[PDB]
Amino acid sequence: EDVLMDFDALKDVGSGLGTAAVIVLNKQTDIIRAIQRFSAFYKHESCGQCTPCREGTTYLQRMMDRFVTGQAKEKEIDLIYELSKEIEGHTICALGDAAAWPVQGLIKSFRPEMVERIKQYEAKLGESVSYGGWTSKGKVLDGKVVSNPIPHDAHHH
Amino acid sequence: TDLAKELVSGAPKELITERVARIYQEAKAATQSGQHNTETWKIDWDILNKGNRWENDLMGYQSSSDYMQGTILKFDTREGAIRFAKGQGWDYYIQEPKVRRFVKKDYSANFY
Amino acid sequence: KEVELTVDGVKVSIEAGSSIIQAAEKAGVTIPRYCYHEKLAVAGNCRMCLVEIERSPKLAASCAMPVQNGMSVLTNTPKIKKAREGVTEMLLENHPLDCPVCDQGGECDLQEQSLRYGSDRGRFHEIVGKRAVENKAIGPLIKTSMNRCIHCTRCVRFLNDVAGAPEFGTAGRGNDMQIGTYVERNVNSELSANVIDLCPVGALTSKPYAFRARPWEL
Amino acid sequence: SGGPVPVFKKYTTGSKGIWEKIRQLLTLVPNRSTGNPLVKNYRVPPPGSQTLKYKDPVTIPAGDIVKNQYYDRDHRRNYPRLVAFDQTKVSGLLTLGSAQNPRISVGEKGQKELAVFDQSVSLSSTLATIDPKVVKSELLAEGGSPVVAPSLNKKMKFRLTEESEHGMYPEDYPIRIFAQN
Amino acid sequence: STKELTTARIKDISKPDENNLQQQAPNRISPWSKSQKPRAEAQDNVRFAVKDLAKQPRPYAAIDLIYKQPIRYIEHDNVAVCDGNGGAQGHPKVYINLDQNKAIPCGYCGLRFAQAAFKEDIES
Amino acid sequence: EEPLPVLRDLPRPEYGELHAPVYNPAEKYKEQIEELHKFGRYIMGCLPKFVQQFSVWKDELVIYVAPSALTQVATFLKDHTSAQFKACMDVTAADYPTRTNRFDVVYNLLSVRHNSRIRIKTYASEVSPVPSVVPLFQGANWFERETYDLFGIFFEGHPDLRRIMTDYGFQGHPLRKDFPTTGYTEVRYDAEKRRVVYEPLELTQAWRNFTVGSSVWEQVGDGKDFTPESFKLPTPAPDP
Ligand code: SF4
Ligand code: SF4
Ligand code: SF4
Ligand code: FES
Ligand SMILES: [K+]
Ligand SMILES: [Zn+2]
Repeated sequence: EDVLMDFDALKDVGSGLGTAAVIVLNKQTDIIRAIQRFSAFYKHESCGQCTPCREGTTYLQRMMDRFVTGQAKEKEIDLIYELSKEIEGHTICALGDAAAWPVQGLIKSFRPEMVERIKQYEAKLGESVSYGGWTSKGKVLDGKVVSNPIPHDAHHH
Repeated sequence: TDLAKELVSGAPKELITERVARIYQEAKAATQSGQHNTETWKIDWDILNKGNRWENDLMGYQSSSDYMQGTILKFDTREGAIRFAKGQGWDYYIQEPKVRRFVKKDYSANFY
Repeated sequence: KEVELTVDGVKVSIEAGSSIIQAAEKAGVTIPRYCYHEKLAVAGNCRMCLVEIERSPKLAASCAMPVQNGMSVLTNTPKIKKAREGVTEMLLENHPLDCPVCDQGGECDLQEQSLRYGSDRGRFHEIVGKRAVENKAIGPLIKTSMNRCIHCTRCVRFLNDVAGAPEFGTAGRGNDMQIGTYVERNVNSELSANVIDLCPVGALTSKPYAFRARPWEL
Repeated sequence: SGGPVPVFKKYTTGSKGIWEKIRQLLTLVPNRSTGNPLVKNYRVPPPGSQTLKYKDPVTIPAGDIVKNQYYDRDHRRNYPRLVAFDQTKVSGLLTLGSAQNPRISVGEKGQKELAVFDQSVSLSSTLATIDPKVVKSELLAEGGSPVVAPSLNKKMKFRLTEESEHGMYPEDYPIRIFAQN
Repeated sequence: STKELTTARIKDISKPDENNLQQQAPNRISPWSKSQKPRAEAQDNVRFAVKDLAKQPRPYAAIDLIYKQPIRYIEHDNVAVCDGNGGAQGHPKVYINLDQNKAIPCGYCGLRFAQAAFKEDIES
Repeated sequence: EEPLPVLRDLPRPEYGELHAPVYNPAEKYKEQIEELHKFGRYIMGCLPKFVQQFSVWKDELVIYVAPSALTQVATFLKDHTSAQFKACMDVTAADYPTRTNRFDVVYNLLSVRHNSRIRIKTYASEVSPVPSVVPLFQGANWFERETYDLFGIFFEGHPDLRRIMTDYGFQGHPLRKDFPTTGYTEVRYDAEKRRVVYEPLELTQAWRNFTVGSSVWEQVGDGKDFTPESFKLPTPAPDP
């Protein structure tokens, strides 16, 4: 409402004027999938030498894919926030900091949307999903996960 | 210290006449990078030229007649080990640990 | 030349140009590390040696940051111990549950440092699973189980610099980075097997010694 | 309380019918159980044929995925350090006071005084030459009173009960039952 | 013979016989380790002079049994997950990578996993 | 005469997620730490000639005295009304060969009076005698008899010192660190001599020392400071 394009005025509200690629959206879209796509971008583009971003960027990716379908638990929403804090400040180059800020952006301002997504999936599936996505009956048979929604959201390809 | 304290310990005479003890400080292991097992001095006894270990015929065990095979002593100062060895009248020999030579290591050296 | 500094209240006198970790190791303070070896070039990628310096917000890789004069170095702040458990929680995200069948069992630095500096619980129940790699065959002396590599590049730095065998390197990018020789060829150096001692985890183990003993027996 | 209980209120096998009336007519204390457990109640679902699906119990602060940093609850490494008080440190505390009740000058003048007790100071001399109020205030207690050995349990008290309350042996038997109070 | 009975082989040569007491196991003739003592030499001992060798313990050799299982084939995924088919009563869960054109056995169970697309070459 | 309930079927409480506070177990001893510190100092002030130093750990107060200061400090702690330790519970030792006097003789006294326990530590070497507390505490007759049997400590003033645990004519004191855990000899029944005879030790399976595979990293930190704020020397504050 009073956003003024500055290197620091946008910083006060938590964002920043990095590359001035100002993006404007509408309410007829799911930001959970839009942020999930950034997470799958920083993962695929991280060089992969520092431990926090070689692995932690995969930790985010493996969790936003369960978020976008709502196959998670409500407390796991703030679990991934604690993950993003374990990455920042520990990497050599600023790509690690750039992979955690979008995760906080979803949580900071759009928290109720993730809860509604999970509450949908409880109703949609019918059976609540435990930590990590495991249903009550999900197990391993002859070398494959069975009786559980496997999220083939790793670009398939 | 100066006394022949071994005459009161009741230990068999063979530890004075027939066995050799060693005062050493355990070396750093190549596999692991920890440096804590190499800060206490230890005493161990040499093995026997025969009868240290032999295969039990029945079950293939490791029989032994060496009653000092599983005896390792711990100390915190080198002198205490030597003094204790002197007190018992042990025929010991000291193994001086190697000292790693300092070399400064710089991140920038990969290009300079 | 020497610059006098204090690490956690212990005065340190070292040669100038040295790194913080050597200064700390001289003062007796133990700084956990995976990627730092005292006979190899310094890489700063494992991010386990992080410390806090008084005039900075940014944690310092003590294996790479050279020493200063009058600098105050902290190693036991709650901020640091939070960082050490975060990094530990990342290395074990993709590490296999191989300790019973792993020849590094009783002598693995990833076990003892995780026990000492990491948390006692894991928070990874993900349903997709861990990362899996194919084992590369690099001769009859080195038995590779690359699932266990923590991407610390001690093998690469040793073979390139000390051994002079430039056929070993990092091929790939990010989550698919795969230490090896890219194509299938055996490592050719008379000192190639010293990599077995440097590899802190069970990724590179002895082939003749495979499965024969545990380190507490010997 | 531990009052006598009717026999049919105990989980043991008991007679029925005509033999119950015979049992009550001939026994000294009719409410004494035979001691043979009830076949239909005792261990009836054996330990290997239960129905309870056990779940690992986890209190939240120490079992949570969040707000559960290990260094917060790492008590094994927060053990109390071992400090031994020699005669010298007792003298230094006695002469200079404590950290809570300072009796030391400030700045370099104080740093002179602390360094005095940084090397050997026998306590025999210190008590010979110091204000008698110091002993009554620091060493002794309550204006010169001695220091009684501290109690491991400040709530350990006892009181005498009687058979109408403790139910045990009456007053003639040569033992007495002590309560808490 | 005593040539197969005293040397370990990956696969035997002749068909094993359950009644032959000199075999290493009732379902396998030759030993399955380089340091495993042959059963023929083990029972050629004084302590067996007046025994009944048919009643000594002869468990079935587990190497021969495990290779009688079919190969699991995974569909449109190069990573197999194995846990011993018992969950909390099996081995720890280990992920197997099937990029190489072969059947990679599980570290604990010994079950062999491969890809479906590779079956034809594997079954040659 | 109602039928007995089937306790299997009666309803059980339902709980959600359990909460238990996490707090340092060493905190609850805080009051005990100060009072032992005060009473520890009191003994030192009363007897500066004997009490070398005193130490407090949680709820245990230790008094360190020389062998020549034992009978004096023991008598004081037995007879002084402020500290009536009439009951001596344990007399033992420990072997630290690195120190000049290896043996460390420890006494535990119980005050049923004030509900307190105190510990006396006094050192000893292999040949230097230690005063016997049997004239004060009769319960130390066998605890001193046991310490000599397992540590060889000379106890001066003991009415009857002899082996109590080991066999008669047993050579060597077992709990000394230099004594191997399996000893030196073993017994068997010899047919020729019609009697049980001693022979030198020979194990069919030699003891396996798995203790070598101990931790190569230090496992517990430097600890935490729990001294009462009334027992630290004040820092001389900086000047203007
Ligand atoms: S933080 Fe940067 S340098 Fe480090 S692994 Fe990630 S992309 Fe590479
Ligand atoms: S390398 Fe260490 S942590 Fe990894 S499986 Fe082997 S023993 Fe376990
Ligand atoms: S294979 Fe071993 S030495 Fe090489 S980078 Fe991985 S963990 Fe380090
Ligand atoms: S030891 Fe410094 S980052 Fe690896
Ligand atoms: K290794
Ligand atoms: Zn398996």
